[PDB]
Amino acid sequence: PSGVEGAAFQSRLPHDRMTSQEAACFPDIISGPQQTQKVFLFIRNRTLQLWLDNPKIQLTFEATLQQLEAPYNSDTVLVHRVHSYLERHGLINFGIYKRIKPLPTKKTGKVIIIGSGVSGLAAARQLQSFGMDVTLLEARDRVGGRVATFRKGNYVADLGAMVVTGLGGNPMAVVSKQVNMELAKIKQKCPLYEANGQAVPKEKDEMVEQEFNRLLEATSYLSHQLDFNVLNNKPVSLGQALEVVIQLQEKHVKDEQIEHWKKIVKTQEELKELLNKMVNLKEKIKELHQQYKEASEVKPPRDITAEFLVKSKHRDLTALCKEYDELAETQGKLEEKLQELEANPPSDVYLSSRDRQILDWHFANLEFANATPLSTLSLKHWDQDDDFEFTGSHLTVRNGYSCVPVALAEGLDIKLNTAVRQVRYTASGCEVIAVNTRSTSQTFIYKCDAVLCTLPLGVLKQQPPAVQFVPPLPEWKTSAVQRMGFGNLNKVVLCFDRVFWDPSVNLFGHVGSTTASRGELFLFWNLYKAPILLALVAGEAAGIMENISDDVIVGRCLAILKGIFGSSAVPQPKETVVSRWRADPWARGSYSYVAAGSSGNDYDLMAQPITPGPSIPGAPQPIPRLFFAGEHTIRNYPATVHGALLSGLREAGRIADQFLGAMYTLP
Amino acid sequence: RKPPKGMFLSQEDVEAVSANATAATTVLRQLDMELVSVKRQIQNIKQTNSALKEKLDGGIEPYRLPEVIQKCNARWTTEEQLLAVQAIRKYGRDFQAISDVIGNKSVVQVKNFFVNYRRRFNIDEVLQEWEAEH
Ligand SMILES: Cc1cc2nc3c(=O)[nH]c(=O)nc-3n(C[C@H](O)[C@H](O)[C@H](O)COP(=O)(O)OP(=O)(O)OC[C@H]3O[C@@H](n4cnc5c(N)ncnc54)[C@H](O)[C@@H]3O)c2cc1C
Ligand SMILES: COc1cc2nc(NCCCN(C)C)nc(NC3CCN(Cc4ccc5ccccc5c4)CC3)c2cc1OC
Ligand SMILES: COc1cc2nc(NCCCN(C)C)nc(NC3CCN(Cc4ccc5ccccc5c4)CC3)c2cc1OC
Ligand SMILES: COc1cc2nc(NCCCN(C)C)nc(NC3CCN(Cc4ccc5ccccc5c4)CC3)c2cc1OC
Ligand SMILES: [Cl-]
Ligand SMILES: [Cl-]
Ligand SMILES: [Cl-]
Ligand SMILES: [Cl-]
Ligand SMILES: [Cl-]
Repeated sequence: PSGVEGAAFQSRLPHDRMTSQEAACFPDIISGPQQTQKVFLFIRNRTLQLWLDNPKIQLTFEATLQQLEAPYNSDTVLVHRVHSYLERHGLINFGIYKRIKPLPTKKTGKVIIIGSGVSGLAAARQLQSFGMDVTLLEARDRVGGRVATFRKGNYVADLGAMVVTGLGGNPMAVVSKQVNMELAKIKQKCPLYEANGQAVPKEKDEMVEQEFNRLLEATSYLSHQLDFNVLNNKPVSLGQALEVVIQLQEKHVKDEQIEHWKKIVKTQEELKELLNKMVNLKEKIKELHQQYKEASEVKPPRDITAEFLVKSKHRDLTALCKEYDELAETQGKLEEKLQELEANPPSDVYLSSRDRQILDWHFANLEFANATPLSTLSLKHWDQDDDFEFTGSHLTVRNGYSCVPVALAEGLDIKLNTAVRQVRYTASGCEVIAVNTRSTSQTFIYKCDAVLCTLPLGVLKQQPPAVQFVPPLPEWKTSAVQRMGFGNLNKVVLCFDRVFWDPSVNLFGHVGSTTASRGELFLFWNLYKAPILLALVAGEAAGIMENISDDVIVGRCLAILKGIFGSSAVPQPKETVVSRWRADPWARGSYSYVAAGSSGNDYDLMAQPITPGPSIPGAPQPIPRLFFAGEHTIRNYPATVHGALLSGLREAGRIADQFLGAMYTLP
Repeated sequence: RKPPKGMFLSQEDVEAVSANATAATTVLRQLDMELVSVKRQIQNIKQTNSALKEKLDGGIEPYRLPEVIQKCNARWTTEEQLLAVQAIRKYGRDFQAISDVIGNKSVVQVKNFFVNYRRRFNIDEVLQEWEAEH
């Protein structure tokens, strides 16, 4: 949409309905009369609009009231409650703005945030926004986490997140207005190139793309219409479902061939029955002709029984000659049905080998985006967040995506080289115990009212534990951690002397010889107007590749490229880097996925805070102490930078509601 | 409701390719076998049909006799009556045969003939004899 209605959409909200959060903060309104609902919505959409029109500076309650026009201007408590909800929950005055109102000189509450990723950073900066006192502990020697930019001389290449997945509804839009990110549209033309280096031809490229597409629609059909989601005792993968679909296409190709060849026999059997009738009929003809020849030896004039005999045989023989001409008309027909059927066979096989390999690349591309083997994805649920797509074109960050965390870290208390080891949460508050990464027996202790954990799902899954929780996390949380998936995906950065490839084109594919190696350097990206190529390792390839040397990997890279641009055109590279995200012990993979066995309901479980039992027995229920953020905690926007950011915003709101109170929820 | 157009996905089929680790491979070799049978059975009948075509070779051209092109006639000659009684004896009621044999008579004329001469050419008797044989 646009106007005020656009501001809603651009804040991922429905312009014409109150959300669940709104209901819960504004029960008086939503259970109210519908006209007050419209008013609420207006004020909301309007304040959103003001923030969006200019997000480089704080939008204050006064500025807001100033720019509302009555009757909306009238109810100033409403306008206050609304402005406060939005601020708290991160829909306005998020990111990097100039402050108008000055910071409370005295702070309230203390929060320790584990991890200086985007989720972490975003929460920090909100909580400090709100007067809490915040410290981040970060295991690495740098801020952005899985936003991780490579930099050497003027070479610049992301090993982490690289792509903004479109600005329409994406809070990163706000962030690019605030930081200088130099965004860059990505040309979606993607050329494929089989093992040898021959461009796939436009005929096949399209046959197979369409078939890929049909095969997915097919799994969906299999899933929803046929309920094919449990098989034996276990849940079905997207991969299994794809096998099955393909096996049934192979079956129907055979079934077709059978019924066609059965049409040929049944036709041949008819021709045989007819050629039999015809051979017997020529016999009776032969006999009658002799008989006539003989009876005709009796010369005229002759008695009438002799005349009868000549005339009668003559008749009989022409009757049968006629009958045989009919049967040999039929014969010429039956022989036509057969040149027709032998010329019009059904198709020979379902997919050729060149076809099935090219299709494997489409599967690699998907393994790439889900950062996991298709055999691990939930059939029902792998795509559960696809409704939440933004709009506009995918972009990249010409100056390196790191520019964002780095910006967000201004002003913030960060401890680098500080690995959290244990997290203690009790009714009275919490203690976090960390160490120095360098000298790993130097020991630190932070006491706080609340911990925000943004440790990666990879790290939470690590056996044995990188981080101990005291007391241990309840079964409800640990089982969700066990069930969610945490995949993997790697990059190879090739830094070049001179651009040697079509610069008109950002990307191009390499088709893999086996299915087993569909992910292996299956795709190449060129950074906009810059002499660098990246090569991607996806699916089952990612894991295996980690455990193979860099020079080998760069080997295979140069090869594939020589095969495409020819041995003369492909230099040794100046610099190379190879990601290994699963080995990275502060990450232990790339990002979450909805493993078969899980649902998006697990993302919600992952986000629920923990509330320790009471220290003294029969003292009352504490307040919650241990909060969670990060990409693996946001059901509608997993595995992205925008969703990490949103998760932090969220938690910051949750924590502030809990520790500063939420005045704005009162009639 | 509808699979993509030309993808085939029966309930029944699915349960078959799934209910064992290799049931796919079973189903697909079993069709591959049956396909070979049916392609062989075609080979048999081609060879049979080709041999039968060798036996017909020449058609029936050596044996066809030119046909009596002849205008019908009001008048029954004695020749014609005697042909007719004999045709009746050989052919029973098949009137069209009888008109071919006689060659100057339409099928109507023939049919009337059965009626006029019924008494004098004991046509009943004649027919009783043709019946008693066939
Ligand atoms: C290869 C790859 C490509 C990606 N591409 C995209 C993309 O193109 N677009 C997109 O939108 N998203 C992408 N993502 C995802 C994106 O990077 C993440 O979703 C987001 O950065 C995660 O943010 P986070 O703050 O939840 O986690 P993190 O950034 O992992 O932050 C958590 C922090 O915890 C720290 N930590 C770990 N253990 C400890 C400890 N014991 N003590 C203290 N600190 C600890 C880590 O070092 C890290 O800094 C990609 C990820 C990868 C791996
Ligand atoms: C039901 O129909 C389809 C649905 C699809 N749905 C997704 N969702 C991806 C996000 C997964 N979400 C579970 C995290 N992707 C498709 N696949 C594509 C998405 C575009 N990409 C390009 C791309 C590839 C990898 C990316 C990695 C990080 C960030 C952005 C990336 C963008 C290739 C795989 C896709 C395809 C479909 O049919 C053709
Ligand atoms: C059931 O019908 C659908 C079919 C669908 N088919 C595709 N194919 C995408 C490639 C074409 N594109 C370049 C225009 N994508 C869907 N969705 C896109 C939407 C946005 N993209 C962005 C995206 C892309 C890659 C991501 C990687 C990691 C995490 C998140 C990612 C998000 C994902 C797939 C999709 C959706 C459908 O219904 C909801
Ligand atoms: C070639 O690639 C695409 C194919 C695509 N095909 C469909 N049709 C599926 C109908 C079934 N249903 C799950 C919506 N929809 C796409 N996406 C839209 C359809 C409209 N909806 C609207 C919408 C938008 C935001 C929403 C927020 C919360 C809840 C629901 C929401 C619904 C968003 C996904 C789409 C996208 C593609 O983009 C690359
Ligand atoms: Cl690092
Ligand atoms: Cl780095
Ligand atoms: Cl597969
Ligand atoms: Cl005579
Ligand atoms: Cl507990």
